Amino acid sequence: LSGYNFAYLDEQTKRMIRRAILKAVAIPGYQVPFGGREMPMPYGWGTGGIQLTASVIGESDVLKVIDQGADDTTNAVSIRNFFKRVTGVNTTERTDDATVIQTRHRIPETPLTEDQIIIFQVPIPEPLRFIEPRETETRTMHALEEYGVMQVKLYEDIARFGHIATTYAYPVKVNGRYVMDPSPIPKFDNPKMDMMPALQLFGAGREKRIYAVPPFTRVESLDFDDHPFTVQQWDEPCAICGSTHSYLDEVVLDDAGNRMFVCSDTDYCRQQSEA
Amino acid sequence: NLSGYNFAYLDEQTKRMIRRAILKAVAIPGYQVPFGGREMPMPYGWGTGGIQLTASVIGESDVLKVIDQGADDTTNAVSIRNFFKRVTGVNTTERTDDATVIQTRHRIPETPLTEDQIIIFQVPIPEPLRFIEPRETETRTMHALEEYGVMQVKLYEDIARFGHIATTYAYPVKVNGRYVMDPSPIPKFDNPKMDMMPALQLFGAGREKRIYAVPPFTRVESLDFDDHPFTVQQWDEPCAICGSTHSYLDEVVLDDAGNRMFVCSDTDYCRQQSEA
Amino acid sequence: MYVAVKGGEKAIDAAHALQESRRRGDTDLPELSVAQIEQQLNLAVDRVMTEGGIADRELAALALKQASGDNVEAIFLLRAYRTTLAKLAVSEPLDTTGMRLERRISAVYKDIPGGQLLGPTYDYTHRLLDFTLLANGEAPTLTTADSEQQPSPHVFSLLARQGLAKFEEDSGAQPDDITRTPPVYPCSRSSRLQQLMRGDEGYLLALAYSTQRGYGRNHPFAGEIRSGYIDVSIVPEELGFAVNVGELLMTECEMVNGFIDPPGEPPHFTRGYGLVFGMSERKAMAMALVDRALQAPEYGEHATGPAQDEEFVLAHADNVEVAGFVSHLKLPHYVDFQAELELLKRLQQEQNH
Amino acid sequence: MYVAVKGGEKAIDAAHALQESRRRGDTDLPELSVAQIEQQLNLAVDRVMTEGGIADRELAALALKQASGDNVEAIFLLRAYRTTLAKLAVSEPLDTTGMRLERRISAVYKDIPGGQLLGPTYDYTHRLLDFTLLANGEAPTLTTADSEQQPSPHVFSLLARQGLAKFEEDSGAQPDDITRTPPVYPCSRSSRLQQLMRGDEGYLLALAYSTQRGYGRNHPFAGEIRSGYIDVSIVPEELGFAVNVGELLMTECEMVNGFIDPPGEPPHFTRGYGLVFGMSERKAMAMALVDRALQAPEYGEHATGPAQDEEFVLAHADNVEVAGFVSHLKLPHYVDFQAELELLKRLQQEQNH
Amino acid sequence: QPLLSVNNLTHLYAPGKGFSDVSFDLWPGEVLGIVGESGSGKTTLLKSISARLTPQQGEIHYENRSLYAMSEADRRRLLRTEWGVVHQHPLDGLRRQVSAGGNIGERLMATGARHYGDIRATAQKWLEEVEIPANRIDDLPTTFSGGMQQRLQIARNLVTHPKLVFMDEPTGGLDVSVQARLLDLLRGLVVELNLAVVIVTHDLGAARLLADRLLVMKQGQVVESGLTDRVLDDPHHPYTQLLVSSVL
Amino acid sequence: TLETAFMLPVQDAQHSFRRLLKAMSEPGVIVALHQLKRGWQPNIATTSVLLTLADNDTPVWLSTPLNNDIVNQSLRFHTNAPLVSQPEQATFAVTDEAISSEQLNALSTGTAVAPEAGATLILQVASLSGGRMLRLTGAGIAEERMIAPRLPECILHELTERPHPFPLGIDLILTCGERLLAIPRTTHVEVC
Amino acid sequence: ADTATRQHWMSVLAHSQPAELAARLNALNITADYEVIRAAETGLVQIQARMGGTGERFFAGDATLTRAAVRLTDGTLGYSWVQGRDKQHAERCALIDALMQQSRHFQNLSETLIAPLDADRMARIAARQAEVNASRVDFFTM
Ligand SMILES: [Zn+2]
Ligand SMILES: [Zn+2]
Ligand SMILES: [Zn+2]
Ligand SMILES: [Zn+2]
Repeated sequence: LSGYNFAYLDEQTKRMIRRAILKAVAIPGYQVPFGGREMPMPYGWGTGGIQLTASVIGESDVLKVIDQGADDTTNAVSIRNFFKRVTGVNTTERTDDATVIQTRHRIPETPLTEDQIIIFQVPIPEPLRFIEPRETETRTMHALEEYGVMQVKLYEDIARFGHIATTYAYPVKVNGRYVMDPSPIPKFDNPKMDMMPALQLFGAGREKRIYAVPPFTRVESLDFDDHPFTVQQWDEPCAICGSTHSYLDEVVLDDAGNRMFVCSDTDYCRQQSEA
Repeated sequence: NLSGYNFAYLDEQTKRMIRRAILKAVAIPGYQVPFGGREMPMPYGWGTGGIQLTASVIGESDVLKVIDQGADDTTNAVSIRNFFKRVTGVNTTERTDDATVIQTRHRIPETPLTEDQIIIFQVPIPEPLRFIEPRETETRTMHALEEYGVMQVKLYEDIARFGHIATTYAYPVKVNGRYVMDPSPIPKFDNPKMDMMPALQLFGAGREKRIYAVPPFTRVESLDFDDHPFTVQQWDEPCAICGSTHSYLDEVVLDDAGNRMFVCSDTDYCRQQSEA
Repeated sequence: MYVAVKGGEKAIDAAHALQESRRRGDTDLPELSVAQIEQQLNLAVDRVMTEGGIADRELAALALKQASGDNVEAIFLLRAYRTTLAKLAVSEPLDTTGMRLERRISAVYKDIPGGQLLGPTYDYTHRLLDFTLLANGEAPTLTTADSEQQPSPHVFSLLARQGLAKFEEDSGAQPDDITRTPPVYPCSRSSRLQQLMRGDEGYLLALAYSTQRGYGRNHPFAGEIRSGYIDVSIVPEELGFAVNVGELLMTECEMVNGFIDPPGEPPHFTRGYGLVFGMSERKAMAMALVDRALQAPEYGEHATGPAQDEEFVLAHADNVEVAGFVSHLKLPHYVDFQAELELLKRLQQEQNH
Repeated sequence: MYVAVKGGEKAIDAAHALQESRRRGDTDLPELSVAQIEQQLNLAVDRVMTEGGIADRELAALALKQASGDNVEAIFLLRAYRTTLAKLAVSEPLDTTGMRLERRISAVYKDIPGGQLLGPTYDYTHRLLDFTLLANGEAPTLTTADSEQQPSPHVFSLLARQGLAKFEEDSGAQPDDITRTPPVYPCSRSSRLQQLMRGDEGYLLALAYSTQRGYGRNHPFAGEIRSGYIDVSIVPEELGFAVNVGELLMTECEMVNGFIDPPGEPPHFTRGYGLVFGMSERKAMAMALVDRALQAPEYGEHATGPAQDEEFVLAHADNVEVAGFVSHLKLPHYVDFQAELELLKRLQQEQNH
Repeated sequence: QPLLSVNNLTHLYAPGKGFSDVSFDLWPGEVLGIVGESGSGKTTLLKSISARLTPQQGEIHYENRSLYAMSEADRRRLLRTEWGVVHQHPLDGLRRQVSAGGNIGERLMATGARHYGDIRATAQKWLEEVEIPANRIDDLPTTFSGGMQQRLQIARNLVTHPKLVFMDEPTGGLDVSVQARLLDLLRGLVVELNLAVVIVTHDLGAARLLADRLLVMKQGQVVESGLTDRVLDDPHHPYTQLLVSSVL
Repeated sequence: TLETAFMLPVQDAQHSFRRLLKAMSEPGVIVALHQLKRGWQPNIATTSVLLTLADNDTPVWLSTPLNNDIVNQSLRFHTNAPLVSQPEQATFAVTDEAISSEQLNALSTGTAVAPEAGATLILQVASLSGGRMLRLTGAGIAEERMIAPRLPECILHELTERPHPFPLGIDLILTCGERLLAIPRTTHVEVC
Repeated sequence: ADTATRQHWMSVLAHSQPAELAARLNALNITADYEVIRAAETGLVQIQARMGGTGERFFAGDATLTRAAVRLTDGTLGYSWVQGRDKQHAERCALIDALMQQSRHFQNLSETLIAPLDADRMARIAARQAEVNASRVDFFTM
């Protein structure tokens, strides 16, 4: 009732995005070009995720928008308010109660179930972009599956630091064929993508690329036998819920240096605290 | 001067800085002396360096002559002349002989210049090597070491590709036998007039912050090969007004049918010839 | 013991209220009208229309007012508004020869058929801050002359008839539409021109400046600059004939560039083209220069400077994308930075002795 | 026979009269005052002050009014006016640690000492054209809170206290002033920052965007964006002590960038800095990113993209120079083109007699 | 007396990387080859001796004149009038936007040829000397093949009759047939022109075919002075045997 | 106490600069700087040159014979230039016929990459006519100019031999009373 | 009066709005014959910042600055350097600086003019800060 078309997108744009989504699902990991439009949010602020959600969201869907894992983050609040205005759908902060989840840099700690769709917001939908800035070159690299340069960069990082310098947006091989980067999620979240029961959609509006991982697909982070894939670790538990299995974030309380670590996933923190 | 601006619009500090730069340039003919140019009312590219030079040299008793494309009435020429009348009040003349300071853009007057006359040039690109070596960090050293091989290479490449030198204006010239210098983008028809001229020549690039000079009676030789000697522009038609065959002509399209007339670029010279 | 409070929406609302109050400014001064911006800030409006994609002066002025004068924000507002509107028709190709000129200048000839029509322009003005504008005055009455526009042929028509340049032939190729499909490099000249017209004025100006300073020179001459009103026509489905729907104020720049010597024909000048809305020349000039620069593959030229690199030039030309992505860093990134801190703290501890 | 006539002076007079009449617009609408522009178009005035070199809001608004809203022309007007004024004093170094905050955000931490002060910003607004602005509206009523300013240390102070970042230590080096002497590449960081501050917003934004896209990656994080009023102090000769002259609305941006591993010392984050007049953040963020990119020689990083090329980046960064030389092509150039035509006609006659 | 005397040249930009305590002498007309592992730092030695990298310590003495004692202008002139440098990648030593004739004649013009006919005739003569067809003198380097680009680079450096040419593995990236033919051409030029050649290669086959005396470097220092068919067939010091066996 | 300066600083500075430019662009030509009626003893020409060129950006070194306290105060007050003690730091070196060879060799001659960074020597001579005859040729002279200034031996050696090759060198400004003479670094001088 | 207090009233005058200062002085109706030794002059003050907030100095533009000086009959000199372009404001500030150095006027003005001006500026700052703090983001409590 906002005066715009449902989900704010005209029908032909929705059809184009839906055809792109189907193609992406048919080719897990491939970045499908799509003619994205300019949304009320600026480019780089989640336009791709917004367009994907508008293309998939329906009247009966329950939407959960989270930023940095928190539902109350400024960008999450803005996007959720926009979707409430242009669709009027029900919104939730509980992962298990959401049928569609739009997330910016986290995979919820709560495992996802069947029939759930998680939309990822991707700034750079190209794992090789920081290696080879040219799209004309990375495109052929993907076409021929010549990913040796990624291994070269990983080995250079090991040589320079003794560790993989990459800590988020860690590249992952999908279905044994495509190296893609997920959203800029930590290495902590990469394991959650393997054999997930929920369809995963990744959209980059600024770069105009849509790709996806169907449910129950192999997503293996790139690593070596000598350097097994590690995950972020902390010596502290959550200062609120006391959980030791969640991605913690640092909160500086005063200039003196006092700080507290709290679960990034606020819904999971609330669930743990109420237990 | 009653405009509320300091005489010549420039504060004495900037005028002193430009004067020191001018003296250093005169002491080192052909060398581009960096100077701290300021922003004049006229935009960069529109002759601010020449404006600053003339403001630094112009005096109360001087007679200024501003020509753009060799014509006194060119829009930019009249704009600059109006600015200098406003902020200086000096006398302005369209006759080359009467002028004491001449600020020219892209042309040298046909009438030979006498002594005690200063001709100031507006150069957009003061570096002759800029289009061969775009980086200043490189061309500065190339000038320091007198490594002007690339200029001859470019001329050779032009000859090989077309059979003739492809540079038609802003033709590089070796001044005093040491420094290769880029004159204003004057036609190569004008380089001969720069050799052993009795008048001081000043070139100022305001945007590029460079000042260089050619003192009177200095050797200026256009680069060329022995078997491909330096030449000048030629026209079959004389001036359509004064009927002069020794002046740089410019083309005027009278109508879309293709009718055209060639007239002297130097309007003052054309006026002098016609009245004879 | 801490507890997570919910204070994002209230902060957002307060920030937006503060921004709106600041935009309104002091309430003693009357709120400036959109018509006032459209009439008296016409050059900003021209830039906003050109880079926003809609040639509606009122909408561009409204975007400027809503954006507090920020050109980037206004451009994004107009571009976002484009999405909502539906495409009713596609105009017949513009015939710039019928332009009702307000300004026509050629830098390649002293005089041309139709003359050097300076028209409204800041050129040849002494850029001295006019303090009489602090208190409103009255504009001087305009002098007049003969009210007839003598024929004004394009300068490149004159050059081509002489054989010095080549006519731009229409091969019937369907124009590319980046607005419909994402750009794919290498790009056809139609898509390149469409992207350039939507590109940022400052970026294109810097690239053209770099080309003019030797980073892949193209030896440009301002062959002709035209600003005037071009009629717009469409052929509706329900009517079998073209109908004239109005006229747009547009600026067209055609640049003579360095001549080539094709192997099997006489040497001729190369050309570049730029076309914008309003009376902002420099954007059109930069468009033409960068258009010629990006023509390097067609002429088999080596990409010397960055302005000749098509992917680099066009991937960063879009003002909306550039601004949005540079601004995305204001968003919270403490998850990624926490990952980086974890890695760094370990690397430091490994070499702590 | 033809006879030459004088028409340049009257032509330019008529053109300037036409431009002034166009700037005034429809005489029915009241002429918008400079106060309205500096109040309600504040974001344009911010860019004009930053790139014009003078931090006077009224002068920037006057330049905008005289320039018909054209940002480039207004910037050139302000910069030219700068030449007229005299340098009465040189301020003591600004102490951003003591600014009256109007906006303070950090992307590196969820919460920081002093909180996340969003302040007046357009962030998180849905960019939908507000057609209600086509008619006069009512001033919104601003909610309030406690008036105390919480202690707000710099985020890099916190990082350095942990040893993750390196303190910016002052060696007493005399800053390089490019307004006094022309730049001499390679430029020291002080002159690089001075040039970046007065650089084109669009060009710097494009270069920063290119770095973010892989052309010279530096891994930036918006460590601290901080807009507010900074007190300005001088030390006159008449009085030997320091006197506070006023305050300026400044925006300061500090980026955290990819950490390095210097030999001997433990690894630490590299940083970038930007500082602008007014509330426009994106210029400060672009300045910080380009500054970090240009810091490559100190860290011995191979220049991967043009944003890391000091010569190329800084040579084409200035609005006044870039705009002036692109628009110079509009000046008569028929002598040079006549030379080119002579050569080309000779070549054509030779190849095809 | 030896044309290039190297005395205890050391330079290590990074721990181990680089070279140290390198000393030897070179006489006119003899080809000296350098063989070592990629990390041996031989290439850094080549830059240091070829008036490009300033050593941390040591002394070079071209003719009877300390190399680095010369003014920047003097050594810059030397590198373009009497010395030659043949980079591995031809585009590094060739001006890409300049036709082959221009690339060859740039040295002559830098000396002040000032005659198009003579310059073009000399360029054609040198193009013939290196087997490149003379019909494509006006062509430009990017339109040539790798072997042709290499040949053009040697022609460019030899146009001035240099008395000493350094060669940083120019055969890298070339086919066995092309490499062998190019090496045969190099032998012909070296014997015909009494000019010393300092060739750095990562393989022993090229050194065997071209070099006269051989030096071996390991981890940034000289291992053992050698000689063709002696070190190749009779590797004394164990790393020499390891290298030859690795090739075998 | 402080010495007076140009009555009309702008017009007088412009006139003096034009005279100095005439002298420098045409070596061997003697010009008169008549705008200043009394030099800061110790002459008029030197004072005019310093007042029309020297400023805060140009360090000035005065030789001991000319290094008076009153003139130092006058330079500080009017030109505002910094007065250095060593010739190496001097953009403008002022001295008389007592200049020593070491002092002359200490002056900055610039660098091949920036020859304008050197120093300009203003030498005060007893007279501009009467000394060893000198022949000047090069830029600024049509055929040849014959000048006989009375100047020290070290300066003659510097001019005739030019130990520092072009573009390096020092531009010489001989002064006597209100009359001035200029020899740029690009002028070929030869005894008789 | 020590330099600290003089710095204080000079800062108070500089930060005061020209209109309110003029109104205050007209209301006070203070008579003091004086001569302007240096007429109000407008120029630039070169803004100098520290890279990183605490590092090396660098020039960060310029700001308009109006300076004025006044001499009273007795001989006291007042100076003012106010950011902006209002010559009248600078002259008024210089006059008040001169007056504050006289015991006959210091005590009266410090309580009737300087203190009210400082209080008004502090009230404006507090009001603005109160309305700006409403945009602070809250995350945790207690
Ligand atoms: Zn991000
Ligand atoms: Zn928790
Ligand atoms: Zn030009
Ligand atoms: Zn004529």
